[PDB]
Amino acid sequence: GDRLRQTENRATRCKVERLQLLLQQKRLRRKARRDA
Amino acid sequence: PKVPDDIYKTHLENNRFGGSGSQVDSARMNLASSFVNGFVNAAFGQDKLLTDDGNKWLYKNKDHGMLSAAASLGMILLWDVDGGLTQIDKYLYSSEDYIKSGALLACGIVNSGVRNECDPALALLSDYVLHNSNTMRLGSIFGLGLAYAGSNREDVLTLLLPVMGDSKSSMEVAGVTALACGMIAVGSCNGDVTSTILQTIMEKSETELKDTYARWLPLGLGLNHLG
Repeated sequence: GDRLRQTENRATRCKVERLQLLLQQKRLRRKARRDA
Repeated sequence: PKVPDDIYKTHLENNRFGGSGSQVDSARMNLASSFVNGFVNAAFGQDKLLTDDGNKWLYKNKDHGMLSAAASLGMILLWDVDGGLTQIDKYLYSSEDYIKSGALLACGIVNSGVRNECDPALALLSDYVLHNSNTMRLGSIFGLGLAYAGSNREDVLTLLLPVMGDSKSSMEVAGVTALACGMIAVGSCNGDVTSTILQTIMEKSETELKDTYARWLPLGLGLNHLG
């Protein structure tokens, strides 16, 4: 119950962090392409 | 941003019962306010109720009203996948299953209508598809369906389909999964989706089919075969 919820919260945190990183990379790549 | 009061314009109306007026369901009216705020501020990204202090407004609601109010945030942040997560994360980890399900649906809504290579909707909502909480199942299924409506994504479809046949799935979850599959495979005549829906319909009893939530399975098949 509580342990499962904590594990799910950690997994979602990690996934969100990875997603934000990937999106920042995508945004900067798009900006670089537009500048080019 | 426009708050619901601006739309309501109560002061114009003749305030005959400005004192001890009719006692309406305050929770229901708060839910109506949340829906109105979402609709009025849809796609703009700024809101004067959830953004300034969202926890207060959310806890103002009751039961599922919290789920709908949380999804309203994604409705507001529509088409802003990049900014959707940085705002919905606060509510993605909440002590209330209703709020977490609403955050899942909000992410799905935010991704709806736009396509990224990061597949944020899948990445976030593939975890809670089979979770033991039916409310979270509902939120995740509907979010995925709205995020990938009209896409015909085989990975998402194969992820979603077992939910219909899963034992620990209420009629509500079964119907919502049928709806999500229909939206994902609209105008595709998917053999997998049609076979799964037909098997699910046949597997149930007359008493179970008397439920109104079961009306969402034929709707799923029709959406699959639309046009």
